[PDB]
Amino acid sequence: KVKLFRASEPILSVLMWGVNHTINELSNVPVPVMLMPDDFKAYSKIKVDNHLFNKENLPSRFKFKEYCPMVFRNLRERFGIDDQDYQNSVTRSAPINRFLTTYDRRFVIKTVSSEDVAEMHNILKKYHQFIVECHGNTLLPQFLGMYRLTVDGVETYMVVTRDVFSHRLTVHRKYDLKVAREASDKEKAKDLPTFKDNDFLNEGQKLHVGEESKKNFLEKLKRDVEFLAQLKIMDYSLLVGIHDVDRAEQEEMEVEERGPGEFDPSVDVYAMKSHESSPKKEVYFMAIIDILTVNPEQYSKRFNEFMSNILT
Amino acid sequence: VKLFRASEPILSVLMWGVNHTINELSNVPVPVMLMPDDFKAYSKIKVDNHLFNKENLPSRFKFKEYCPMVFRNLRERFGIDDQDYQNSVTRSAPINRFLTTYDRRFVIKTVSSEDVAEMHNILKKYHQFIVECHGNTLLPQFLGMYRLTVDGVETYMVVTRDVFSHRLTVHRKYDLKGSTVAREASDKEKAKDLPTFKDNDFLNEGQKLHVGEESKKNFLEKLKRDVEFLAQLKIMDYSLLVGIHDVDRAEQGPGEFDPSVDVYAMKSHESSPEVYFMAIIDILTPPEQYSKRFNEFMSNI
Ligand SMILES: O=c1[nH]c(=O)c2ncn([C@@H]3O[C@H](COP(=O)(O)OP(=O)(O)OP(=O)(O)O)[C@@H](O)[C@H]3O)c2[nH]1
Ligand SMILES: O=c1[nH]c(=O)c2ncn([C@@H]3O[C@H](COP(=O)(O)OP(=O)(O)O)[C@@H](O)[C@H]3O)c2[nH]1
Repeated sequence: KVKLFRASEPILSVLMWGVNHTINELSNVPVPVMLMPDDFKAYSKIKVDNHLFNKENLPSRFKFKEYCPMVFRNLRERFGIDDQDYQNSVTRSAPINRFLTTYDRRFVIKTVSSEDVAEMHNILKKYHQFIVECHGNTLLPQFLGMYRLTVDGVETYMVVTRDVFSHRLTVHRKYDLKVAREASDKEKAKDLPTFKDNDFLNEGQKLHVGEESKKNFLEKLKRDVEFLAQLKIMDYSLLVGIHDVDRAEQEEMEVEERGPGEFDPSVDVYAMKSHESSPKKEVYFMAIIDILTVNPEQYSKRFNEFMSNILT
Repeated sequence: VKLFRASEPILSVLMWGVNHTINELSNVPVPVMLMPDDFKAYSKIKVDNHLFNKENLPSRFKFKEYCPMVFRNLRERFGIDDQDYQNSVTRSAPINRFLTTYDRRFVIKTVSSEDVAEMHNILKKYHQFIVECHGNTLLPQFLGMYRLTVDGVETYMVVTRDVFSHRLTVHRKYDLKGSTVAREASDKEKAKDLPTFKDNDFLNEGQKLHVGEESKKNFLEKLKRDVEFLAQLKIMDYSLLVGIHDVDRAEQGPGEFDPSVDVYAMKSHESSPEVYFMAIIDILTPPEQYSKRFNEFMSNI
């Protein structure tokens, strides 16, 4: 039953320890009827300074700060994430990959800059109200916690979201969509390339979701970009991922020698099946990302029209 | 949900800290042996949170546990499960600075730093003695030691197994020394509800003349081992605390107790008019002179 907090790096061990600690601490903190404004200004800091004790996996000295833990706890609730689920993805085994995901591919941990944290703060109340109003039906990143680790005297900022891709359905092509932007010829020769806009126009792929999925999605995307424009935020993106079900079968067969295209929308929340009339049987994952940074209203309109183009 | 609701804020931190350290420990494997560094180790944490969980806890405080591996092993060697210990400390605020846990099972005493340094000086030989006697001993049973810091004021504590029962109320109390010096109960101390009478007050009574047959011998052998060890460790000024329970007074099961829980407890011999509790106390202050005098006095009664 023992959490060893064994990782490859001490920052991952402290990360796992700190999530375990905060989730447990928070569990002794009652759930409030409503958030008060202090919850948006609060934090929890703890400093561990041990001696000749529990050195095997943790550093002997470190610090863990969790931002606005009441807000992020409520957000976890608003997103249908059980905190004990959350901690166990983080702590049952060391996350992997600064970009990290939890061992079970269910959550993403991105290290961020202090300015990112401050931006997160300036927006958090409007974000929480948006999350209330759209019941969590959104394409924006879904924030579950924000943390400052301190280890070796280096402070480290990290923000947790839901991974936009499925934890079960493997992703076969990736795109990051937002002037002419192309993926590096070096990146174009990587294993899973994060292909860009120009590469998509030259490939001319198109996602086939069928009117009903199309409509759900476009309505939430219009609301989201209007909301972002409202906070004067730019440089965000739409991450899109393709899972070709036939290939998933083939690769599972290769595995064998040495449901399919079914997924849980409760769990894989950005995911959509292809229209029943589709050429290839495919599953798509689509979300807005990178929301922590020539007009925001102009960019709103440009982004929205482009993303409106990519569907059927 | 543990609120850590207490009578005083330091009690809230005490409950928080025992809870925290024990949970932390549950994730530390139990080692084939204690190593020397465990007797020199400690765990310190500083909590400084802001607009958060302030309702019953302080926003800033610190908690140090001394030699937690050794003390965990002592809890085990004394047959205390950490989760029982944790629940006694944390399920409800302790009570009465001298404390017992809400359930009267464990004793929490504030101590001085000098006492703490003495404790460290003795811990290895003490632990080894507790090993050798399988825990069959009359000495105090140390279960944990901690330094609280709150508003910047540090506070030391040592937790032991309580001598009195968590169920049966105690009807007379005495604190015995055996000095050649004369120690009597204060007319002011005699003016408390449960007087801690000394030797002189105990000599004049017939229910105070205790009665026991075969158990007396093995009890005396264990008292001898303890006092010989203390004389050996250069400890003086220690005491024997004792309690009497007249079951008739309780009526006005009865006289039933679990010896697995109330370990210092003894039934009266059939040649009796009661149930008695007896242990050694005050042992953190550094002759064999005192050892022999003390042991001889306790040998007769
Ligand atoms: O708009 C905000 N509302 C807030 O409520 C808030 N709380 C923290 N921050 C940001 O925190 C980051 C560095 O960490 P921080 O300065 O908070 O650490 P700190 O206070 O312990 O000091 P030090 O340990 O680095 O010496 C910086 O981006 C601070 O602007 C906030 N920004
Ligand atoms: O929620 C998510 N689940 C994921 O699985 C995932 N995978 C990538 N991303 C984002 O894509 C960009 C990195 O692309 P990159 O080119 O590999 O890195 P960089 O741009 O620094 O060179 C950044 O926005 C990453 O946060 C993901 N977000």
